Amino acid sequence: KTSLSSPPWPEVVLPDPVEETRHHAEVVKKVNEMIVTGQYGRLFAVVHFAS
Amino acid sequence: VKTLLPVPSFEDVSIPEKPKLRFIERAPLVPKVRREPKNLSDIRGPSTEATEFTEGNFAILALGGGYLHWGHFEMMRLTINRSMDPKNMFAIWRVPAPFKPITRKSVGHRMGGGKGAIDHYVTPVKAGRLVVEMGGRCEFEEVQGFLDQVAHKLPFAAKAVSRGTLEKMRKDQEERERNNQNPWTFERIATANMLGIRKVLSPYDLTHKGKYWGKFYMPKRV
Amino acid sequence: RGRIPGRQWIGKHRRPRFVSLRAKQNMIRRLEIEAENHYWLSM
Amino acid sequence: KFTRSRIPEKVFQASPEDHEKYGGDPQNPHKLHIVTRIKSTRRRPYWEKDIIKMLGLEKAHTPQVHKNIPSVNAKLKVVKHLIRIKPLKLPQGLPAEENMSNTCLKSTGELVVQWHLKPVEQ
Amino acid sequence: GGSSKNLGGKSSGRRQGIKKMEGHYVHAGNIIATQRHFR
Amino acid sequence: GSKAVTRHRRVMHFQRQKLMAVTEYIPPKPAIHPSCLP
Amino acid sequence: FKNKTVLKKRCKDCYLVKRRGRWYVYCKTHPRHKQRQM
RNA sequence: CCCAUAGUAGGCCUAAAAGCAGCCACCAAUUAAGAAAGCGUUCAAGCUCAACACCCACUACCUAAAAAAUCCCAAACAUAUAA
RNA sequence: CUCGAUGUUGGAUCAGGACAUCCCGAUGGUGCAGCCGCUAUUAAAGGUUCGUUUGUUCAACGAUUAAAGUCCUACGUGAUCU
Ligand SMILES: [K+]
Ligand SMILES: [K+]
Ligand SMILES: [K+]
Ligand SMILES: [K+]
Ligand SMILES: [K+]
Ligand SMILES: [Mg+2]
Ligand SMILES: [Mg+2]
Ligand SMILES: [Mg+2]
Ligand SMILES: [Mg+2]
Ligand SMILES: [Mg+2]
Ligand SMILES: [Mg+2]
Ligand SMILES: [Mg+2]
Ligand SMILES: [Mg+2]
Ligand SMILES: [Mg+2]
Ligand SMILES: [Mg+2]
Ligand SMILES: [Mg+2]
Ligand SMILES: [Mg+2]
Ligand SMILES: [Mg+2]
Ligand SMILES: [Mg+2]
Ligand SMILES: [Mg+2]
Ligand SMILES: [Mg+2]
Ligand SMILES: [Zn+2]
Repeated sequence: KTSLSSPPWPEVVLPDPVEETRHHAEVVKKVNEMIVTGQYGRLFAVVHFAS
Repeated sequence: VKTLLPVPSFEDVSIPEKPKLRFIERAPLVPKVRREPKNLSDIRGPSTEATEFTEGNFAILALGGGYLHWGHFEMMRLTINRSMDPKNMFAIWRVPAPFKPITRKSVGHRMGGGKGAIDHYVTPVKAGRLVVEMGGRCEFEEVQGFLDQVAHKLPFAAKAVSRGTLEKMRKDQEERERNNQNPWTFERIATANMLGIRKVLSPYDLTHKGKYWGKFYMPKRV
Repeated sequence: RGRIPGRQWIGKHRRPRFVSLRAKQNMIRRLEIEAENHYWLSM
Repeated sequence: KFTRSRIPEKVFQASPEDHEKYGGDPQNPHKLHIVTRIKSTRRRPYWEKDIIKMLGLEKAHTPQVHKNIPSVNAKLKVVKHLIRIKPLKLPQGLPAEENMSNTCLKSTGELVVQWHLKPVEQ
Repeated sequence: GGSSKNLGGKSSGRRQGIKKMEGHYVHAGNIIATQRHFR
Repeated sequence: GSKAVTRHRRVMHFQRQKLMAVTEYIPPKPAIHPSCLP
Repeated sequence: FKNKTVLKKRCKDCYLVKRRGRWYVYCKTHPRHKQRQM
């Protein structure tokens, strides 16, 4: 171990794709249920119009 | 038991009758009347004459172009004739005597009024030419001392060489060109006129290949 | 102090211009395009 | 003096290594070039200016199609430093009368004959 | 001051040379080339 | 202007300066320094 | 001390030393040999 | 770094020439040391180098600076993954 | 650059600046005994004269001084003068 033995940034371990695919489905279902049940107030949107 | 080694024998070498360097005259035998242009391309680019050894084994290599006047020849002659052993050494001239006339106008005169009068003569020299060649019953370390001293006083970049060092110098340059890891070279770009680069180059750059700039030679350029 | 004689970018004595890293990369980028142009003009 | 530049023919002889790098087939040469001007004619000799006009490359970054033939290539070589040359690729063949109006030239050089503007169901 | 000792030498070009190159069509009488010596 | 051959090293056109910079000899670098191997 | 662009030892007793950021030639036997890097 | 005896001051020249003003030779004693490579002495002495011994100095053998006149002149920074 | 004008020598007045230092300071070398010198490094805080002939800057000469430095500043400076 030295000041230059390893990079300065911390090591990042990304989630398992199989496990994350299941977590993603849960998040999407939760947000979809909020839409069905109307758990939102004022909305905003970014629209492309006239270039 | 310090291991001794054989020594080269120079018994087979012959010494001329006038080993010392002959005298060079300021101007040629018959004075010239026709005035000449500068013709500065006589010191520009690689040399195509007096690039190889003829009789001796050691010489002074020119690493740049320039003009030699009488003052230079006297410095070379006296310095060499004094430092050399006439019995075991000999020297010869590899450059002709000053022949190119150099005109010059009188002090205080304005531009115009024709051309100046012949003042002195010079010998044009190109890069890669041998100026003085030595040889005889001597090693390189012996002549290299006073030969480098002379090379430093010349108007161009010079250096003492030998049949071996000169050969190695040339083979080392070829090795650099072969193992060069840069995929872009001056030759490839210039000859193909890539990027329209020939708009800032010279027609001579097709043959010099970036190793020459005016009278200066760059050995580190591949 | 540090004057350049006459005008900066002309004449005998000039302000020295140096080649930056990105100036080099710019040239190499266009050398690669032209090298490929050579290839497609060969057939 | 500055003059027109004669390019040695060796410059336009591709080596086996080049074919690997760029992926062309010497035995099946591409028929049509895609040519785009990526350099200005300002500060270039007039003869180069003249050829850029002849090839329809006055507007930069505008692809033009030209025949891959010696005469055209001769012009392209004079201005090779001002343009980018790529082969026109026809993955679904030449456009027909039915699909003339549904073509798009992609950045890869492939001229596709169907342009749905839809995501790929695959 | 001083003066140059070279006088003359101000002749204009003769405009000599080939007028009809290889393959050109000529009518009878047309000059094909002009020359100072037999080239 | 100055002549093609000068006593001083003439300044180069910037495009030529860049040309020289881009075409400098690059020596072959070994993966492992040879002094670090038997 | 004489300023010199090229420092040269003039006798066996001369010894090169770098002090205050520049090279010096010192000689105890012949103090006249003392040289300073210029 | 260490260390140095000897045919012999070799012959000739020279007032003198003793390794070292010049000319010729450049052989040999001692395990080892050039009829001497650089200083030195009027000539000699005297101090080194090439020798032996000791012993892994186990070298690099590519290079050289600076000053003007109103007042230096952006501020700064060697570390977070091209764009 | 300036001729619908950027006033041309030397002096007077007041000087700003550079150091390649004439004097004063601190140092190395010397064919430096000492006293005097010669030479180089460092130092620009302070100082660096008055007269005879000459329009002169210079030059020569007289008497001094620790020393009578070299230069730049539109050959500093005439809306300050001569
Ligand atoms: K020289
Ligand atoms: K200039
Ligand atoms: K003797
Ligand atoms: K005027
Ligand atoms: K008077
Ligand atoms: Mg200016
Ligand atoms: Mg004529
Ligand atoms: Mg005419
Ligand atoms: Mg010219
Ligand atoms: Mg003896
Ligand atoms: Mg005797
Ligand atoms: Mg003798
Ligand atoms: Mg003697
Ligand atoms: Mg013996
Ligand atoms: Mg020894
Ligand atoms: Mg006015
Ligand atoms: Mg003052
Ligand atoms: Mg000073
Ligand atoms: Mg004035
Ligand atoms: Mg008035
Ligand atoms: Mg005024
Ligand atoms: Zn000494």
